[PDB]
Parts: sequence; C-alpha cells; structure tokens
Amino acid sequence: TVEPNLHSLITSTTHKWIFVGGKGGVGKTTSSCSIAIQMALSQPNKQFLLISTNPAHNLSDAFGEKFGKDARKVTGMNNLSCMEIDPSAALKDMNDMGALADLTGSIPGIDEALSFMEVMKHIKRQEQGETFDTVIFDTAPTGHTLRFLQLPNTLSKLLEKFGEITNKLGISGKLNELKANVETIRQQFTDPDLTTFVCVCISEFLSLYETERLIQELISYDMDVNSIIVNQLLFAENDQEHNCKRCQARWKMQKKYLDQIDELYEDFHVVKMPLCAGEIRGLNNLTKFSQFLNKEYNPITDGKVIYELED
Amino acid sequence: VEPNLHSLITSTTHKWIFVGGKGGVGKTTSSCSIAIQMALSQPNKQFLLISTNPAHNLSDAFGEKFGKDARKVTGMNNLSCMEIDPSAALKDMADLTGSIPGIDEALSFMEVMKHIKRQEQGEGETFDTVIFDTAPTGHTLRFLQLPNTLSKLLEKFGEITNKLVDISGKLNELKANVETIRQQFTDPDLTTFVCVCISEFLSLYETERLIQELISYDMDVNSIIVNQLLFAENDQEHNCKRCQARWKMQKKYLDQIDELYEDFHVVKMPLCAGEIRGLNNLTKFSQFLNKEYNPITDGKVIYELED
Amino acid sequence: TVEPNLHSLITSTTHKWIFVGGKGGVGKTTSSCSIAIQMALSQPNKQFLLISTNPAHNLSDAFGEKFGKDARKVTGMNNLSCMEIDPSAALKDMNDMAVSLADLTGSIPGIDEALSFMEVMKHIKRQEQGETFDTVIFDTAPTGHTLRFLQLPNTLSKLLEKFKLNELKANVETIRQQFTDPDLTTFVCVCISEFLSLYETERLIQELISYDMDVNSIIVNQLLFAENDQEHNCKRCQARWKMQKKYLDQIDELYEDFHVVKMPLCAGEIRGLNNLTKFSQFLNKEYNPITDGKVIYELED
Amino acid sequence: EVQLVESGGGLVQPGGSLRLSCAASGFNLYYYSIHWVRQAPGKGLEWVASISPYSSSTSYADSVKGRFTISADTSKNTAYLQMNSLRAEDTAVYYCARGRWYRRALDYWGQGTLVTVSSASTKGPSVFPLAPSAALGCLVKDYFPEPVTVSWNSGALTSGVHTFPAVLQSSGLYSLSSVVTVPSYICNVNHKPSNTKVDKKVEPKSC
Amino acid sequence: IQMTQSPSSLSASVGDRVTITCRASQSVSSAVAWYQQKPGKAPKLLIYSASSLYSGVPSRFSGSRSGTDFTLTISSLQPEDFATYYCQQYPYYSSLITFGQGTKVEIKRTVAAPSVFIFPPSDSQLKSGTASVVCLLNNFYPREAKVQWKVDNALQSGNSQESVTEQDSKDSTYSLSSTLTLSKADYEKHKVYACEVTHQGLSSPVTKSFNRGEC
Ligand SMILES: Nc1ncnc2c1ncn2[C@@H]1O[C@H](COP(=O)(O)OP(=O)(O)OP(=O)(O)O)[C@@H](O)[C@H]1O
Ligand SMILES: Nc1ncnc2c1ncn2[C@@H]1O[C@H](COP(=O)(O)OP(=O)(O)OP(=O)(O)O)[C@@H](O)[C@H]1O
Ligand SMILES: Nc1ncnc2c1ncn2[C@@H]1O[C@H](COP(=O)(O)OP(=O)(O)OP(=O)(O)O)[C@@H](O)[C@H]1O
Ligand SMILES: [Mg+2]
Ligand SMILES: [Mg+2]
Ligand SMILES: [Mg+2]
Ligand SMILES: [Zn+2]
Ligand SMILES: [Zn+2]
Repeated sequence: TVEPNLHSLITSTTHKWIFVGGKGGVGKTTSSCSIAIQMALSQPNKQFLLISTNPAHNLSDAFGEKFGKDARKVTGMNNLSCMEIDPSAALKDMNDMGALADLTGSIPGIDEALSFMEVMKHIKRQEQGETFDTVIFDTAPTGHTLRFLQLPNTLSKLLEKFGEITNKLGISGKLNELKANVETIRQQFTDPDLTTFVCVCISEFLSLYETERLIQELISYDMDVNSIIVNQLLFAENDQEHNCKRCQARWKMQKKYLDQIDELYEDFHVVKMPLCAGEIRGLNNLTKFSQFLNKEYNPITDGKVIYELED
Repeated sequence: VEPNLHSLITSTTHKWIFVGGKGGVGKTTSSCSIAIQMALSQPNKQFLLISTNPAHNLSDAFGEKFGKDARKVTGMNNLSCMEIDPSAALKDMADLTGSIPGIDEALSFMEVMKHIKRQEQGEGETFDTVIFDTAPTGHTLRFLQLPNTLSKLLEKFGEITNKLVDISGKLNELKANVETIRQQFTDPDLTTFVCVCISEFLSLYETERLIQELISYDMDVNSIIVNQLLFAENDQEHNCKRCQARWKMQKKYLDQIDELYEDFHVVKMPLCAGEIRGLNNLTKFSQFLNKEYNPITDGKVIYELED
Repeated sequence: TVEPNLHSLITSTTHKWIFVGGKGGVGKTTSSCSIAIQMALSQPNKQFLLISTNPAHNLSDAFGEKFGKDARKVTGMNNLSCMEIDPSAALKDMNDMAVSLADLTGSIPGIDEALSFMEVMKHIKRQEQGETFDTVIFDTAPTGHTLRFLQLPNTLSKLLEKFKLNELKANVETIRQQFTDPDLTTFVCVCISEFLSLYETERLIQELISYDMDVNSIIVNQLLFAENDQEHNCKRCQARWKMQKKYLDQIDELYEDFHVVKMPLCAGEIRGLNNLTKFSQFLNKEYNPITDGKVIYELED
Repeated sequence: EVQLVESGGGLVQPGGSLRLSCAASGFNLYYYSIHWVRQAPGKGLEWVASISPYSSSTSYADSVKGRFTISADTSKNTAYLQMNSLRAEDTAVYYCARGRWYRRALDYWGQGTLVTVSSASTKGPSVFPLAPSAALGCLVKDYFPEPVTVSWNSGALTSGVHTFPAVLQSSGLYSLSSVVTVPSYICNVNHKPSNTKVDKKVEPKSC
Repeated sequence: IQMTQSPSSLSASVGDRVTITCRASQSVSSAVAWYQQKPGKAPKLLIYSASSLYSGVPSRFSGSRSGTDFTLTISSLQPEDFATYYCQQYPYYSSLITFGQGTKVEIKRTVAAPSVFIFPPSDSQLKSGTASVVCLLNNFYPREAKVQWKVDNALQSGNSQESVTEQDSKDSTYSLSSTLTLSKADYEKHKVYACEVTHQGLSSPVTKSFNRGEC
C-alpha cells in the first residue's frame, strides 16, 4: 500500500513546484522547511528555493536570520535558499524601475499577485537563463492560498475579456506575452509530475473538515495532491509513562480522528509527525525533525528524539 | 491592568471588535467566546459575529450552518453569525471576480459599509456591535489598511476620471464613507483589536509585529489572549516529560509577554483536554475571559467539556 | 405511557396561552413561575409574559422584586416578564385617558377578571396587526374564579350575540376560538395528594373539558416520598406519606392520558430566581426520589 | 438513540410538487451527510440527492437534477427534499439515510415514506368474495394509491394466509387478492389514504 | 459509472457458502459498501471500504477487493441471511452514489407441485358490470411456472395479470394468482373457462375448469 512518507517526493527529479499548505497553524512553515531541507540534503547537485507566500512571514523566524524579496542561501547549507516577498519593496524596485508602488502595495490581493509574478519571472528565467531547480511554497492558510492557485485560471479568463475590450477602448502584444505566460504556468501546475500540493493538518475536528474541502478544491483545479502530513500527534500510548490525564484524553481524540483520516485517504501518503518537547527552530532542530518526513517516525523506536532538540 | 476582558465584555461603547493573530492560535475559539460573553452580559444589545476568514469556521464551531445573511445562534437571543460566500454574493449583485485575490476583504469591507450606513440612519437590519473572527495576521492587516489604501486610491481615480452618470459624485460619496470608517476604526472607544497568541517562539515575534503594525494604523489594541497554556505545575500530575518541558518553555515566554505588555489585558487560557465546540462548551470556556483562570481552582473545567 | 414531565409543553412552539390553575395553596404560583422559567430558558429567541390574575398577587413576593399593571422584565432573565394587574391603578390611568367613579368600578366583584380579559384582548389586537409577547403564562386565581374567567369569552360572545361593536364581537370570538385550540391554549392543573384537593381537582378538569379547554398536564406537588428520605422515621412524615402515596396511585390510574408530574416538598424556601429555577428543572426532567433527593436541601437561603 | 424519521409522502399529480422531511435525532446532522435514496416498486435502490452542511455542497442524480432540491435546517436538525415537476417514474419509497465526512456509506436509515405520482384519484377498493368451490379469499379491486392491508377474522386467522402483491391495472388502479386455505370467515381490508374499512363475509355457494 | 452486480438472483441452502460479485466500470479504489434489504424494511449496512465489517454485523459476512472486482461472501448461510443484497460505490473523486441492481438470495428446497384452485367471478361483481376470474397456484417450488387461460378452447392473451408472493418463511414455497379480466358481456358469450398450469413438479399439465352459471 501507500508508504507513510514523502520519500518519493523528497528524491524526485521531476517536480519543479511544491506547495505546502493547509489550515492556520497546523505546521505548514515547519513542514515546508523540513521538506526543503530533505530535498536539499537528498539532492546535493540541485538548487532549491523556499518561498513564503504568507504575508505574515515565519521563515526568517524559523531559521534565525533575515530573509527578503531577494533569495538568500540558508546559513549552513549550499543549495537551499529562502525568500519572503515584501510587496512594498518589490513594487519599489519597479517604482525605482513613487506613489503607485505604495498604493497598490497594500491592496488586498497584492501578496498573491506578487507571488504569482515570482512564478512568472521564474519561468522566463528557466527558458533563456541557470536558476533554482525546485521551488517549494510555504503558503498562507487555506482561504487565501486557494485564491493564489485559482489565479492561472482566473487571469486566463480575465485576459480574454480584457483583450477584446482594451483593443476597442484604447501594447496588444504585451497581453499575448502574459496570456501565453499564464498558460505555461497552468500547464505546469496541472502536471502531476511537475507540481504537487502537500497538505498539512492536525488530527482535530476543526482541521478535519477544512482539510477535506481544501483537497477537494485542489482536485477540482486539476492540482495534484497525493500527500498529507498529520502533524503534532501525541502518541500518548508510547510515552511509557502512561499518565497525564490531558495527554491521554487528547491523544484519544487524536487517535479517533486518525482512524478516520486513514480510512478516507487510503490512496494518499499519510505522514504522521510527533509533537516535540523542544522547539523546531534553527538549522539543527529543523533538520533533526525533517528526517521523519523521509523515514516514517516510529513512536517505539525514535521516542527519545522528541526530547533531543537543542535549547 | 487586570488579566481578563471584563471591561471589554461589559463595554457599552465599542462597535467594532477585531479578534486576530497568527494562524491556529485560537482566533475562532476566542471570537466565539468573546461574542457569547458580551451577548450574555449585555442582553439588550444585538451582537453580530462575522468571519472575514475565507476558510470560515463559525459554522463548524457552533455546529450549525451560517451564510451571508445574518442568523441567530441557536440558544442565544442576541448573537448572530455571518459567513459571506463571495461567489454567491456577487451572484446576488462575474464568477471570475469571486476568485480574484482580495475579493474576500472587499466584500467584508462592503459589509462594514452597509452597517455604518444603517446605524447612521437608525433604520434597517442592524447590530449594535460587530465582532470579527479574522483571517490570520497577514491578510487582516491588508483589510485594516483598506481605509487608508482606498482613500489614496480614490484620489488618483479622481484625475483619471476627470480625464473623460455624474461619476465624480459617486467617488466623493465613497471618499466620505471610507472616511467615516477610518475615524470609527481609529477611535479607541468604538474599535479595538484583540490579539490571540500562544506562548511559543514563532507566535511571539509575529504577534509583536502585528501589534506594532496595528498601532501605526492608529488602531487600538489593549488586549492579548495567551491561549493553549499547559499549566503543568498545577496538573497535580508531576510527570509526563513532554508537558513539563513544553510548559517550562511556555512559562519562560509567558514572563516576557507579561513584562512587555504590562499596559495590556493579558488573558491566559488553558489547553483543554476536550473539544471546544458547541454553544455549551464555548460558553463554559468563555467564562475565563471574564474572570481569569485559576489553574489551582478551575482546573476541573479542562475535563468538564461535553463530548 | 404519557411521560411524567412537561417537556413537550416547555419546548412547544405553538402554545400562545398557558393557564396554571388548581385549588387554593397547592402551588399555582410556584409552578407558574417554574414553568415560565423553563420555557424562557428552553426558548431564548421568544418573549414570555407571566400574568397573575389572582387579585392577591404573589409573583412579586416570589421573585422578590416589584411587578405591577405594566409588564416588567424579571431581573436575571432576558426574556421573561411578570405582570400583576392593579384594578385601581388601571382604572385611574384609563379614566385619565378618558379626560385626555373609577374607584368604585375597581372594587366591583368581577372587575379583576374583566381587566385580566382586557389584558388578553390587548395582546391579540397587537398580534393580529403590526401594532408584545409570543407566549403568555397565567398564574390564575384558585379554581372557582378562574372558571368564570375562562368561560368569559363564551359569556360575552353569547350575550353580544343576542344583543365599533363589531370590533368587540370580532375580537371576543377570536379569543373564544384560540382558547378552544389545543395547540395554542392549554391548562396545567396543580394539585396535592390530599382528599380535599382530589375531588376539587377532578371537578375542575371535567369543567374545563366541557368548556372545550384542553388539559393534558397535572402537577402533583408537595410530595414527601418518605420511603426515600434516608431517615425512614418521623411518624408524621411516614403516616402522611402513606396517605399521599395511596392517593398518588389513584391519580396515576385515573389520569393515564395526562402528563402526571410529581414534585417533592422541599426543605428550603422556593423563593428567588435561583431557587425557583432549581425547582423548575423537575418539570422538564422527572424527579427521581433516589437520585435527585439532595436538591431538597440545596435551596439557597 | 440515533434515528431518522421521514414524512410528507403522499399522492401528487404529474407536474405537481411535494416536500419530504427527514427529522434527525441522536446526532447533529450538520457534521454529517444526509442522503435521499428511493426504491421504485419491484426495483432496486436509487440514490437521488445528498447534502453536507459542513461543506455547503449538495449533489443530485441526473434523473432528478433541476427538478429536485435538497436542503437542511440545522436549527431544526431536519433535512428536506423539495420535489418539483414530478412524473410517474418518480413513484417510489423514499428513504433518508446518513453518511460520514470520511465515509460515504449509509449507516442509519429511516423507515421510508411512500411517494406516488399519477393522474388517478384516491378511491377505496371494492371487495368481492372468492367463495370456496379448501381455498377461499377476497378480491380487493380498483383502489388507489398503495398500500392496502388485509386481515382475516380480525387477526384470528393468520395461518395459511397468502396476501399477493398488488398489481397495477391499465385503468391506473391497483388490484390484489388475499387467500387462505382451511378444512372443507371474514376478510378485513384497510385502505388509509381513502379512510375506508370494509368487512366482507365469504361463504360457499347458495344453490 | 455503472455497477454490474451478479448474479441477479441465486438459490442456496442453509450452510452453503455464497459469493456475490460487483464489477465497477472504473477504479473506485476500495470505496464500496454492501447492504442487506429484507422485504418492507430499510437496507442495513454490512460492509464498508470493501472489506471492513460494520459494527454489529456477524462474522460470517466478508468482503474482498480485486481491482475493480468486489465480492461479498457469506461463509455459512443462516435462515435470516436470506434477502436481497446491494453493493454501492462512493469514489473519492466524485460525490455520486451508485448502487448495483441487487441480488436476491432465496432458500433452496425440494420440488413441490402447486395445488391449483379456480374462482369464478362472484355474483356481487357481475352486478357491478365486470368479470374477474382468478386461478390460484398454492405452495409450489421452484418459482418458475406458466399459466395460460382457455375460453371455449381458445387461448387468451393480454387480458390476464399474474401476482406471486415472496417465499413463505416456513414452507419456503411460492404462491401465485392469475386473474383474467373481462367485461360481463364478453363473460356471458362463452361457457367453459379453464386455466392451464405448467410446472416442473407436474408430470402433465393440470387443468381446472368450470361451466358458467352451472354452480
Ligand atoms: N511537530 C511539532 N512539534 C512541536 N511543535 C510544533 C510542531 N509543528 C509545529 N510546531 C510549532 O507550532 C507552531 C505552528 O507551527 P507553524 O508555524 O509551522 O504552522 P503554520 O501552518 O505555518 O502557521 P500559519 O498559519 O500561521 O502560517 C509553531 O510555533 C511551531 O514551532
Ligand atoms: N484552549 C484550547 N484548548 C484546546 N483546544 C483548543 C483551544 N483553543 C483552540 N483549540 C483548538 O485548536 C484548533 C485551532 O483553534 P482555532 O480554530 O480557534 O484557531 P484559529 O486562529 O482561528 O485558526 P485559523 O487561522 O485557521 O483561523 C481548533 O481545532 C480548536 O478547537
Ligand atoms: N414543592 C414545594 N415545596 C416546598 N414548599 C412549597 C412547594 N410548593 C409550594 N410551596 C410553598 O407552599 C405555599 C403555597 O405555594 P403557592 O403560593 O405557590 O400556591 P398557590 O396555589 O399559588 O396559592 P394561592 O391559591 O393562594 O394562589 C408557598 O408558601 C410556597 O412557598
Ligand atoms: Mg506559516
Ligand atoms: Mg479561525
Ligand atoms: Mg398563587
Ligand atoms: Zn502531558
Ligand atoms: Zn418528618
């Protein structure tokens, strides 16, 4: 049956776009960091780019160094870079190709639009030219990330009405460039060999329903989804202390929903990750945690590792 | 400054209450809890709890379906919930428009506009107080910048409008509406932003970033809910290595939070063993926003959650 | 078996008029407050009014706050109000509106029922039009004079049948049909398990039935259950309970078609919102002398 | 104590409307999916509609899509099926059943409610004796709509009784026979949708 | 898109192992369920997810998946296991629910000839202006039978209707009525009315007849 890990994705030589998403606070940032690290360690001759498309960025916080609109290598690694788009500064560097920039810089949607433009300018870079091999997206929570992924479709339909209107109102080739560019992006996003969406969730009632809507929504967009990370699991029966009323009670809830998840998502890689005692922060800890996306965590075997994170 | 939201809960001036914070810290749980407390404490006022998170969870929280039209919470006389579906709202007023980024924030802004108008006219389906279960930090900031953003935007449009049905008047009409929202949103007695957070590293810096940003918009925040606290030293169970180690970390940051935000109502809420859903469990949970949670005394409530 | 509770009444969304009556001192007032509270808690989205049509009012005394001819919210409740019509004050204000004898008219036997009825018309005139409360519970006078009141729609209608005046006849006939509607109006009988109450109670129900008034609920109040006291002594209590239990069997047999709700004699005072609420729960979920026994002594003093 | 209760089934003329109701208890239907499955006379199960409040999604079988509408009142814990533009084919026993967000199999069902669609009007049966020539019985002829219940000696005679399934005649009315064998007797027919009750004595031939 | 359930019916005895098959047109993974429906009652859930036994269902019920082929196995039929069974697919990529045509599992027993009875139209009915004559076939097995009407030695077609009961729970037999419907005028235009019954339990066809108004 389907192995409970991301080993196939981590060692993949075909995927160019990897979206990590899900409900607020399930562990998208933690998971996207971990996936990006595993791919980087697993494929040393490739260059990877982890971009946060969440307007409230946490990559800088997680690694303990400042990232921005321009990609920077993670300190300590040779092939992993991070980026956190700043709408104001990104529009400024077009401002200083300056009112326009700041105005549009705060309009709702700007963060989704500039993330999309990042994809666009990456497509143009690949064709002509040496750039990042695989790009992993630390996305915003469900609601807005769905907007982002509708954009190839949304812009395509818009650019049809736009063209026939702007030509009679009153440069036309600039439309065709984007119109074709958007298409290219949609082709790659609906290609399961080039693009995939890794869902993150927690085994709690409120995250269950939202995760299922999300997955269905993505499938409707012809977006490949075949992996689900169930994060922050207690595995209370393996503590070998078997006490703490709260932990046993919460694990009972988790385990219950974990059986429901297992049953519905039989055809998905269902990757189960433990709630750690320490902080998943800094290169070392993120790396130590990431290994369990590659080789499934065993509560009986690797039980001590949740207590072995630096402080 | 007392570690509770009693004054906000019993406030008779506030019209706009934003409940926000990082993803997954407890915005939805807290906003429901705040809305119940206020509705219970003020039975003569009508309360509306609106979700501006495109991934709505109010319906899931209460266990009943809500929509764009306000509906009363079953079991409450003066609390209603609203969850606007963009594609379905525009159909009443273009499905591609319902998929455009920012459309969620726009329709939410229009909803605020509808209510200030009806409140001004003393006519129409109205609510005395609107509480917002907001999207996470990033997009909520975009929403609260909208009065400033739209203001500048309508100025520029003025010129390129005069470039070529008496349209200038409608721009002027919008400028005025926006201006009324800006003054109400920046009035500390009418509007406040309640921050929800958890005592963890990634939450601390984002929360601080958020508050500093809200203040630059002349938005009031004097309330911070620190949620999902373990209180391990009070569990009466001095074991479980994970809880002890996790609590030691929570407690460490908790001292820092308490020191920095001394001017704020710092409300501490426990991690529950049960599920906080349904009116009853939400009501029981919400009591600790009005009267601070004593881990030594109120500890039983952690397991008293209906299932 | 008809369930020994008033749950289906408490949760009813059809009933507009609810009369709580019965013999003197059996617990109309206590029960009417209890019913009123249960309904208000069970249906917060609706407004309930509790009117005392007993000229010797006790609602103010029972809750411990001043009610009067003008409806007033029960302190602690968001959707329950009480009204105690003062005949002198009502006639005083009415006579003032006339300018814009009254003393004596407020002293005539029957004025209380006439003014009570006038309160009913006041709510159906405001319901029929967009010109109030969804459900009105009546804490009535004892049996005798309550019957005169309930027969009053028929009495006016028939007298005016023999006999501006259309409006009157139209509004009277409207109350006559709604009071005889099982889904809108019902009568909850309160009684005690004592011989003097038994025959009056049976007389009362039969009378009501003949008026085409619906009655399907009986509260048997002030029961000792001395077999469950944990004491199993006190000669008076055992002797009296022996007598109560005997009649309770007789009641259960005769009224098999009725909701027969059994309520225990409490050790404390059933006064104030807190104690009335704690008592009222047993109208919704039947009282178990074995399990719910402790509540008898938990009444706040 | 989980259970589903259907209601609102009855007789409707073609092109007409009918609203079915499914009252749920023992659970909150908001967190589950509710389904309508129907069963035509002598036929198999056919799913027609589903609703999942927790996703705001509804789903219809092509055979009814555009004509039917499924909805739910989560405050009344009740689901509904609005049937418009009804046709003869829509005649069936309509069940409501429950599914789970992770399992779209139907675990709990109601008792079912009968919907009959025809231009024919309600009519009570005529009862003729099938006198013993031993076997004997009653012909219950020309009634509408289903169902009819028959007894013998008001319940006393049950052994040897064979009550045949109704047959729809060309007239649009149903007919069936009920027989019993006894050693060489009154049949009791009850048709509620017309509120008819006939007792018909069956004796040998007078010759 | 179309679930093919086979066989459409099957006879078996108590203690037999029986297998019902459902073939899915497309891959629906393991999202298939099985139901049991008894006459007049709502279906009951037996198995979900192809092979997972639902709570309260006896262990003699079993399900397996082989690609798009799904099986329901009853390892040892009990008297109560006799009913109709339905498979059902609920694919993850769709919101459609699709049932199979059903399988009626019935009890096998020994051959039993029908006892045959004929009933002329009653005098009560003739006064009403119509004529129904009924042929009764009582307690036979197997279910297969043919009834033909002969009026004055002439075969009838399109003016008869048959009805058959469900298997008797004790006798495990069927019964059948055939009813020839004519107008009173047509009824009185002929003398001899006979229904001929063909069944495997009969060496030669049995015929019951009567002359009109001869008592
Ligand atoms: N397996 C884990 N064990 C222990 N702590 C965790 C684990 N996963 C996440 N955390 C912590 O929980 C918090 C939430 O993690 P994270 O930020 O990655 O989720 P998120 O989906 O990206 O949130 P957001 O919606 O704001 O973008 C973080 O403080 C993180 O350090
Ligand atoms: N004090 C608590 N105790 C126990 N569980 C909690 C507590 N607060 C929240 N939860 C649970 O944790 C999850 C996250 O809570 P919640 O939905 O309210 O946060 P959120 O900020 O609104 O998330 P989102 O960004 O997606 O909108 C929920 O499943 C909720 O039931
Ligand atoms: N179950 C009970 N337990 C204890 N005390 C009770 C109980 N029911 C009633 N009482 C007390 O008995 C007295 C009579 O009760 P109550 O006033 O409600 O009866 P009533 O029918 O309304 O009297 P009246 O005919 O004058 O209007 C009151 O003092 C009340 O407090
Ligand atoms: Mg994040
Ligand atoms: Mg939320
Ligand atoms: Mg009284
Ligand atoms: Zn613990
Ligand atoms: Zn005593």
